[PDB]
Amino acid sequence: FEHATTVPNVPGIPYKALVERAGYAPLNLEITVVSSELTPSTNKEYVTCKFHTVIPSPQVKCCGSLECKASSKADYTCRVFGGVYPFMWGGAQCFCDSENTQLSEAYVEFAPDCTIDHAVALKVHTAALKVGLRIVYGNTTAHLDTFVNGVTPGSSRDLKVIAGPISAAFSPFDHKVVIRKGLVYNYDFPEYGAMKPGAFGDIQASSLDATDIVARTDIRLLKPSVKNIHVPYTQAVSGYEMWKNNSGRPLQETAPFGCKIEVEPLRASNCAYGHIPISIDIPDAAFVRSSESPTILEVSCTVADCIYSADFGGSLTLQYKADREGHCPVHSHSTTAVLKEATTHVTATGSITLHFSTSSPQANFIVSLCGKKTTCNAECKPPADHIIGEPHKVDQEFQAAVSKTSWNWLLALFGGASSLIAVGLIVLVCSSMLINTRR
Amino acid sequence: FEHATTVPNVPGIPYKALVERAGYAPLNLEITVVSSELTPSTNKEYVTCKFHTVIPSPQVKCCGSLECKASSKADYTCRVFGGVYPFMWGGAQCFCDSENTQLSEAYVEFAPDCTIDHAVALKVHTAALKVGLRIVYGNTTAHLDTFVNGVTPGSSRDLKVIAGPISAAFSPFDHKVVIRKGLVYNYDFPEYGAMKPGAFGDIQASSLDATDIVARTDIRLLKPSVKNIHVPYTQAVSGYEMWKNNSGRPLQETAPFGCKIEVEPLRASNCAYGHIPISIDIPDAAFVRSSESPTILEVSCTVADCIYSADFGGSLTLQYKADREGHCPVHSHSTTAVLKEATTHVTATGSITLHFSTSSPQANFIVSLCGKKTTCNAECKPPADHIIGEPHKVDQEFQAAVSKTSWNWLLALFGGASSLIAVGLIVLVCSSMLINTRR
Amino acid sequence: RNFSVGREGLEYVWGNHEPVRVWAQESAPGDPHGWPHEIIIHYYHRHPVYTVIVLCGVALAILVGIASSAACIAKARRDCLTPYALAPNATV
Repeated sequence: FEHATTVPNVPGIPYKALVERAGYAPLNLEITVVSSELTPSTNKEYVTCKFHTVIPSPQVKCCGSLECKASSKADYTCRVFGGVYPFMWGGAQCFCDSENTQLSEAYVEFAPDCTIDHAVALKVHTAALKVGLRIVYGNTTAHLDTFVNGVTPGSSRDLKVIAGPISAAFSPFDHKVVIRKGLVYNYDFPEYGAMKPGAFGDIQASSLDATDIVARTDIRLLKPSVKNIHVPYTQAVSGYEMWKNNSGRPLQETAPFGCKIEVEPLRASNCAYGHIPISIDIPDAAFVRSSESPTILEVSCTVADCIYSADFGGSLTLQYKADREGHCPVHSHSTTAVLKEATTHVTATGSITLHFSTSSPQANFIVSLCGKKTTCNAECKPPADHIIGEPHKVDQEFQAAVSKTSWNWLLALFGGASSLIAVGLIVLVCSSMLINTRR
Repeated sequence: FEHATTVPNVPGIPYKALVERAGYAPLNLEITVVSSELTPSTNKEYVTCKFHTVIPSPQVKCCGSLECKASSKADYTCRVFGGVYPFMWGGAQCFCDSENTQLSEAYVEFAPDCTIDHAVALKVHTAALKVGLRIVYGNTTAHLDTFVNGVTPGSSRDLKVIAGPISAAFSPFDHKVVIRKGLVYNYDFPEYGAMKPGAFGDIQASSLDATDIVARTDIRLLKPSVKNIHVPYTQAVSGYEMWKNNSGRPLQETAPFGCKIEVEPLRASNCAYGHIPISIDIPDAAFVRSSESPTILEVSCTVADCIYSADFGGSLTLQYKADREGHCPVHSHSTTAVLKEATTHVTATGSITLHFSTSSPQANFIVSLCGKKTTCNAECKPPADHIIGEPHKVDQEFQAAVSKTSWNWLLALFGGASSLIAVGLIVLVCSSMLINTRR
Repeated sequence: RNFSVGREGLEYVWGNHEPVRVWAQESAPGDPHGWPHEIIIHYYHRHPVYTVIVLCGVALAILVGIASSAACIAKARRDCLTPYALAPNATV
């Protein structure tokens, strides 16, 4: 037999539901998302890092021409200059007094440290949320992992868990991101081949070991304007490093919904957003016939003092009368309240005390024991502590957040107003009747 | 001098423009897409192929109980049977005939031939076009490859060019595509970890040799029911093989716009779709002040026997009066027609023979010989050649597809229709005035 | 085998040969410079729907022009005659 329920997409929170297998005694079902793994689809665009300018040893044909031929190196920008008459440490270094042409060369490659200091830009799209589930139900507990696409069954043991799609489409990563040393930054990096001199993407390649390097750096070579041989040149400050100095802060401190961003592969861990549809086929052998389980003839709810808060600040008690001892399930059918306990070893007769949490000051919810239903009605107070170390175990509905008394006052004031317009209609009728009754 | 023009995205088609930079003698500019490589954001999901089922040497416990265990192998499935008493060629293989238990084990792995026959599921979010452009300007000729995005500067040492973005949002590939033996098919393949028994993606893994293979095959084991030791099993037919047998035609034979699809990497090529916004920085060393170029005082168009066709069915002799002999560029400014040649040697006086193609039924196109402009006009005939193996060199537009000699007829018809009611209105207004003014 | 192809052209692959590409001219019956009916037939074979919509629009505009002009002129003449149709012995 299969069951299905929506589940709040919040990590660590144990969601709880009751499966009402018809003639079988109900069974508790706590759905607990151990962790979430929103994996974006990604492709490497290019590797980049601090370009290491390489100016190869100059070439000189002291009495003739030199070709300014092309080469495949990144931003290969060689130029030829005459009258160089360069001096080396040993002295003059050319055949001719005047017609000495000199070839100056410059290109760039990844610095040696780039093997670690590099960053990779990646386009990312259509992120799919993976999740780790731990399911506990009756005397049985199981753990599972599933891609929440609404199609794949991440089945394990006997649980035919199927999950998704996500109630809201979301990704923390924008379609352009850059990964560095495990950090990541959303950044509209320039496209492959779009190297801009002095900005991120100054030098680019498909792999850091690759010779297929393309770059733009505004490298320009000046005349050897000194007697000592030299190759004076200038260029834009490594755009990669310039970016680093002003990169903005990473997504680990910018991703919403508290999702902790992680790399290798780039993925978002523990995201908390929307809700997860869940369906679970369970082997009927996990349930029991209603005659085998105990069942309660009579039950009533008396709520103790309670606090509406993220934690189990509420406490309630139930008197019960049962046919026999055994583990009855206990659950709240109302969405605005969840019980801490999920099972009770019911006696033939007695009472149980249960802890619960609620977001509505009106503790107005229907508790169930062994499938029987009991209404609870109490006024919870606000907690004395403004901030606590635990997320709210339940959402809130504004229609449910109005207190029984505040709701009565509102409906009494609008009732008054509506009674005055009703009196209006009454008198507007009777004013016609005054004429028509004695015409 | 920087110049920019739109260019029809068609490979091999000669597109021609004249850079009328009036401070210098006009220069011919012919731009032709020599090739294109529409290369989308290909990312691997999983490899797949005909899974080789492995039913390993079964386990038996001649006098004891056996248990099933979980395993990392894909779709790993086990069953246990008692009272099995299996035989082998030597005879009975156990001493007990009652509690003798047999563990049957089955799982899957990629067949050895999958190293070649493997299919791979590729997701492709969008294509970043890259076009190889051949450029000729003046006496010079050049080639360069530019990513069509309108941002990256492609360079040919001399020329620099920026092209893109393509006006059309075209992509031949669907979001989901699968490669096979260099063939490719757009297909609704299931995501990683999602497997449908007997359909494409029955077995899936990140690599053809990855140990973390995952699969679903509905493999189920029957009870061993014969003397000879056996592990009778049944399964869904391989979903990969089934898909292959009903794969439909590959995208190589289905992409529109004449796109040719290639593998390694997956790429579209020669796609004739939309137009390319192109801008070019023709080096000023390529021009001369108008005074240094030959120039003509008078020019005249003698178009005759022109045939509007994809090939150069139009031809004319262009008579001219010129200042000096030399080469002069020639171009058809109006997009409705394109000349075959772009420059010709010119004398001090004579006529130049020319050829052209047009889609309009008449030669009503503006033509210029290196400066001065004239408009041709003669009517062009359609050829009997309904089909030819050469692509059209001009679009067709309803702004001028109607012949002027027939358009004048349509205008005369609307003239009659409108003039009738015009006369009617005039006569009504006149009579209205007569009733009040000549009364 | 019959295959349609327009100005965009068509590619056919046969056997293991290289693909063959072909493109269609706007070749059709009639003549875009001939008699008006030769014009209409030529454009019809070039673009049936556009030719039909153009010819029907022209014919309808002509019919509306005729009907409206006749109504205008005959009504104006009728009301112009009206004073003389009424008045006997008046200027005919």
